[PDB]
Amino acid sequence: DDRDLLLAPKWISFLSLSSFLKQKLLSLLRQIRELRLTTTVYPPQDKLMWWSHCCDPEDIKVVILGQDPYHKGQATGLAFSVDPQCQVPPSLRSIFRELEASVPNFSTPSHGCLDSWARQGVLLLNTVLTVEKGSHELGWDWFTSFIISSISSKLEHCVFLLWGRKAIDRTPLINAQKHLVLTAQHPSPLASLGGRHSRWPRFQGCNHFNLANDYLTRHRRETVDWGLLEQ
DNA sequence: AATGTATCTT
DNA sequence: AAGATAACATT
Repeated sequence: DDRDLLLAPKWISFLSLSSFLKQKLLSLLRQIRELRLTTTVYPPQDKLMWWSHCCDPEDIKVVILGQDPYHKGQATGLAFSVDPQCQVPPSLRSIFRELEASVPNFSTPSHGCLDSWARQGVLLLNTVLTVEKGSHELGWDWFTSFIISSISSKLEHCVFLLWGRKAIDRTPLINAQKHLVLTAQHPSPLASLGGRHSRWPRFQGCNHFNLANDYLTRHRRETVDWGLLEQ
């Protein structure tokens, strides 16, 4: 039963996975369950497909693609988002800094819960959906690729924000003639250390948020109100 | 000043 | 698979 695939029903329908692939996903989830007896995996099993519960597949406006979940216990299942009682991590600080600098009426919030963006059509996905406490480069690759390939062919006029070189590698999956693809180095401060001589654009000054909104406005779609967050 | 978060090259 | 890099906001 599709209950074991942990995906929200709208997604289980949209993606329309084959029997073969449903068994490949079920085997991976059972492998992660086994791993949890030994080591600690983030996020918890229940919160793996959290991004699928917030965001409806047909409603997607922007696709933000990260590297992998946070590894200090703050991963929520929705990429780069933290719990409202939880302290905003460095990566999320950099995102809020670029929003402050670019978006006109934006003001950085006290809380880091991006649930509001998902309800607005922002898919916060990572290339790998799990992490060992304190890397799972494991076998998620195929599924996150399947999601991107599925969004790119089924939906029209979406924006794909790729951050870091693990995200950038997904570039050939997106149909450039149908959607907008914007690439930048990862928001993490460590991305300013490695890749100081990088040919890829720096996250600081990338202006992805306004650029995405201009594309949506141009294609007569509703914009993302980035500033619509707690406080 | 010390600390805690990728990218590239081998 | 793993080590050098010497960024930078926050503490």
